[PDB]
Amino acid sequence: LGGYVLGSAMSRPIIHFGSDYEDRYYRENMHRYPNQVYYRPMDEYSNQNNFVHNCVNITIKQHTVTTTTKGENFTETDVKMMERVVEQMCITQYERESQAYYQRGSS
Repeated sequence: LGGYVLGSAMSRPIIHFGSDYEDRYYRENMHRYPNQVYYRPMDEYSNQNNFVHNCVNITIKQHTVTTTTKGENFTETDVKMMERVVEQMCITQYERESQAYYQRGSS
C-alpha cells in the first residue's frame, strides 16, 4: 500500500463563493481548480471536525509538487479560493457525511 488515494474527478465544479468581486477571478481559477485529494493516517489525533480541515491542508501541501508541472506559483488569494474547492471535495468522496448536514440544523 502506498497512500495516494484516488476517486476520479468531481461533478459540478461550480463552488459557492458569495463575493461578486472574487467571482471575476474565480472564473479563471475554476479552470485550474483542484481535482485530486490525498490524506495520510498520520492525521488522526483530533476531533472529527479538525480531521476534515486537516485533510484539506494535506492536499494543498502535496499540491506544491504538481505545481511544477506548470512551473508557476500560487498567491494568498488564489490558494484561498482553491482551499474552498478542496473542502467540498473531501465530502464528495462520501455523501453519508453531507446526509447529516441536511438533517437538522443544530450549530
